[PDB]
Amino acid sequence: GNNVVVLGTQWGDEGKGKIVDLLTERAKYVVRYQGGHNAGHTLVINGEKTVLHLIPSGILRENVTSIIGNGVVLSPAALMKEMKELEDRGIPVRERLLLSEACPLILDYHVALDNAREKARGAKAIGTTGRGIGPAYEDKVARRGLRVGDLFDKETFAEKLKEVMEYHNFQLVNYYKAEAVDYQKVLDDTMAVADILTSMVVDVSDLLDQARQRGDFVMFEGAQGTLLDIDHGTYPYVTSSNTTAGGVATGSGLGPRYVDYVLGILKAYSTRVGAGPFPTELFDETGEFLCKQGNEFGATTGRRRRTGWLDTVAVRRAVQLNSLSGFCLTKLDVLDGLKEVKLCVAYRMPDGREVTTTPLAADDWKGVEPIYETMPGWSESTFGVKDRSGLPQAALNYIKRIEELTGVPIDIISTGPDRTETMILRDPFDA
Amino acid sequence: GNNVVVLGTQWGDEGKGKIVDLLTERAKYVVRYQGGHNAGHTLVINGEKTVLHLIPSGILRENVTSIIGNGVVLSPAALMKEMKELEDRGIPVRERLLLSEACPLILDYHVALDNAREKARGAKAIGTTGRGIGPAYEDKVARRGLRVGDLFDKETFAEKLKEVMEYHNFQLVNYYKAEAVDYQKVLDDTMAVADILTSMVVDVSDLLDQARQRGDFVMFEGAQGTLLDIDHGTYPYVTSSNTTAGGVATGSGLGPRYVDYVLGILKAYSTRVGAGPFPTELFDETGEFLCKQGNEFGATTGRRRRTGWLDTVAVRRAVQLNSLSGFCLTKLDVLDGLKEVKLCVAYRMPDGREVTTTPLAADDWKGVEPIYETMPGWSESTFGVKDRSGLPQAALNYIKRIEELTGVPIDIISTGPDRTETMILRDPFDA
Ligand SMILES: Nc1nc2c(ncn2[C@@H]2O[C@H](COP(=O)(O)OP(=O)(O)O)[C@@H](O)[C@H]2O)c(=O)[nH]1
Ligand SMILES: Nc1nc2c(ncn2[C@@H]2O[C@H](COP(=O)(O)OP(=O)(O)O)[C@@H](O)[C@H]2O)c(=O)[nH]1
Ligand SMILES: O=P(O)(O)OC[C@H]1O[C@@H](n2cnc3c(OP(=O)(O)O)ncnc32)[C@H](O)[C@@H]1O
Ligand SMILES: O=P(O)(O)OC[C@H]1O[C@@H](n2cnc3c(OP(=O)(O)O)ncnc32)[C@H](O)[C@@H]1O
Ligand SMILES: O=CN(O)CC(=O)O
Ligand SMILES: O=CN(O)CC(=O)O
Ligand SMILES: [Mg+2]
Ligand SMILES: [Mg+2]
Repeated sequence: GNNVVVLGTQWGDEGKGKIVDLLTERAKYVVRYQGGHNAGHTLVINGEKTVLHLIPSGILRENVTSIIGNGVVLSPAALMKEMKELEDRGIPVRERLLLSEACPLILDYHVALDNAREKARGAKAIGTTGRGIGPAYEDKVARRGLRVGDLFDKETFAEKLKEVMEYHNFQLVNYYKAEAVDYQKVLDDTMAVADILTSMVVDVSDLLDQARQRGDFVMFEGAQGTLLDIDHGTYPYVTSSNTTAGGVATGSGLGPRYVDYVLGILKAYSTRVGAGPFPTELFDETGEFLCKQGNEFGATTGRRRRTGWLDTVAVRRAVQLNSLSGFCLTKLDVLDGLKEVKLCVAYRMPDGREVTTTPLAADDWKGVEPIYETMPGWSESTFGVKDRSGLPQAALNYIKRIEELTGVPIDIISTGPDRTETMILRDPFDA
Repeated sequence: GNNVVVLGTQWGDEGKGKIVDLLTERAKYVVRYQGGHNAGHTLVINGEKTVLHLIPSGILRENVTSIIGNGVVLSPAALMKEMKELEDRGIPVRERLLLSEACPLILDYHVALDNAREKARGAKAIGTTGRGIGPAYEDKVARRGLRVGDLFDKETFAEKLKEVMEYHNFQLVNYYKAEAVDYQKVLDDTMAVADILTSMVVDVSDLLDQARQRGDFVMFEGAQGTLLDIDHGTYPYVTSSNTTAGGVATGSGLGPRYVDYVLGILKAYSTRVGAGPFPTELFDETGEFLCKQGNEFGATTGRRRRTGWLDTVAVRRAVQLNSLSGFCLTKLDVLDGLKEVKLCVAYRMPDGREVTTTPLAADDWKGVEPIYETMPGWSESTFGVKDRSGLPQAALNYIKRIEELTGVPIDIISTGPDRTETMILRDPFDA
């Protein structure tokens, strides 16, 4: 399919940055359509590591045009910080990156508010990444936020910037008894970068309509994961954007009917960073082994990630929400050596019922229990394996089992961090 | 196609409630996926008028199951008010209506805030419908809002309700120097209706996944119109939800790939209620004639609607944003008698350029001018006409012209308020 979507089927960090970089060798565009710099996408090329946050993952490929679509809440400070770092490394970001004039802007008061609210919640804090994501969306939705378009006229921008900060500053000093955010530092920092930021603007929806018609290959790069979806996630322990496939259109302007293939990034074991329900969570040698073996540490905040077994019930909700076409099994090399592995196949509900669909809101997951199928692990190494033949039967069986339980083929398998330690059984672009 | 979407291609009020009711004769479900009770959908059956706001438009058809999906911000007060009215008229709402536990709740403080903010803006007020839509979305996105799910445990709901109102009450009395909203009246009014509201809950995304697989016919009913889309609309003179086709999935849980046909409701002349750019706006006998002949008055606030010529440039943006399959021409009978009619074919940009794509943010539409094609009107009456043969050539030519300029067939034509005063040239469900 020409229009390929690559998103996280779990709670983020499944390995989307790596697969996006891999698959784009044939792409004209890579588009980010939600989240902001809360995302941490690790790319490893010949052992050279790269972590992207706001810049899309096709930025290393000279042939790809990277696009930050309207759904992304854009932090000028973060954009600029990352642009400089990548430029120093011989990556001409300004030449490859384009951005939507409809993207809301994340500014410092957004971080003050995020922080503020996060303190206010006390023990019931969301565990947000401390970037100002939430607040920037609230503002968006509220129709008081600023967007890349507002920079088109500096005078009015200061006018508009002055009101909003005034507004947010009253709440911060008077309500959270917080320190105020300086209107003048924000105006200055921004104006320092406007012209560069402004030069990368393009009518993204019109560009994609044109790309669609030329039959160009387009790749949409998700951020976060299905269960963090503001609507369908474990509310309120979620992110503020729709991380599910439906956010592709709203977040870029491409008619929903132009989504040809939806690749679900599936990790092989589960992880979460932030608070929130997590049925298959492991608090023992084995989960400890998972974190350690998979080096599960937040690529954005550095926080240690919670690990658990693969939850096929949770995953089955992603299949339906995202109309998955196929899965990409990531980090199988991490399950290497375990005597046995297991899959959550159903949930024991606190009232006694055995169920196979997941609760919606966080509160409703409260006392849910997992029913697991236990399978043989494997001692042979699968690390770097580029062929299934190189995969031990137990691995193949596990693979087969995930397919059986979900009804979606696993079209790609990832056996390591490096771009090339992958098996493409079926390339989404082909069909 | 089994999954049919019916949305507004302009600024709302194109005639969606009527077409939804018409087309559902063959549907199993009708799903609302965004907006709340800001919508005003008029149905006319044998001359009996019905105006829906929050209840979907398939509620009059005994065979259809009406669903309020997660994207809709749900007002218990409005639901209950409308349920009672429809019940008194022999319509057993509780038997036909289902709703998502993931829908945020609109409560009185949401109206106080909407009002508050609307006053704060002064002359630059959005012209919001005075229902608490904006605030309920802000809360949603902020992760502090309440949802149908929170009513599942009354104790914690009061706990949760108490914090939020406290929060909103500080801002209202201290910042807007507004009157506070009484926590106890809100808790009581709500608890009075919880049990009824609660009984209509169902896992909407799972239901649609199951419906999809059974091949059942599903109709998604949009609210508002394309140019009011929070992202792609004339920001900030927009509504707070994505009114574009991409909001179907995020707002219901159906994978985006299951959208088979997207019907664009197209009015034949343009209207807007609320502030915001409007290039083809008419301030003369003819616009006056349009309002009067089309009885263009807000079906929700009663406000007079602004009228203008059909804007093919604006419409062409809806075609791409929504991946339209076909159009439904509505209110052609209203253009009857005019000596001549006209279509905006391009925009003269304030810097001299002739352009055919629309600006994004409101500020950018500021000095845009329309280039029109002027066409022969017609004296013959098209009112109630059920066949094209009954349409005069000038009408047919106009029709043909809209197709030529947009590239999308007009699959249905509406010649009046009543369900039956319509021509279905191509039924979306068939293909
Ligand atoms: N061992 C192993 N590490 C992988 C594999 N695929 C990706 N990684 C690493 O696993 C982590 C994925 O985390 P992150 O980069 O935050 O995920 P993203 O947000 O989905 O891009 C990164 O450290 C990747 O380098 C794999 O197949 N095996
Ligand atoms: N004259 C005429 N009125 C129509 C036609 N179709 C619908 N209407 C009326 O036009 C108005 C459409 O407004 P509204 O109900 O708010 O639109 P909706 O929000 O799209 O459902 C209503 O008063 C309808 O009764 C038509 O073909 N001709
Ligand atoms: O307001 P927010 O900052 O968005 O936080 C809300 C919640 O969502 C989590 N979170 C945010 N970004 C995440 C990410 O990005 P990638 O997978 O794209 O690398 N991966 C995993 N979890 C992520 C936070 O940990 C928190 O629980
Ligand atoms: O916060 P809001 O109350 O949503 O207002 C924001 C803006 O959007 C407009 N508006 C809201 N609902 C509308 C509607 O519903 P239907 O077409 O479905 O019948 N039709 C037309 N315009 C509508 C308001 O007039 C205002 O400019
Ligand atoms: O890659 C994303 N992270 O794991 C999220 C974070 O750092 O919190
Ligand atoms: O039918 C919807 N209206 O025209 C909106 C309003 O009443 O403001
Ligand atoms: Mg990550
Ligand atoms: Mg209406």
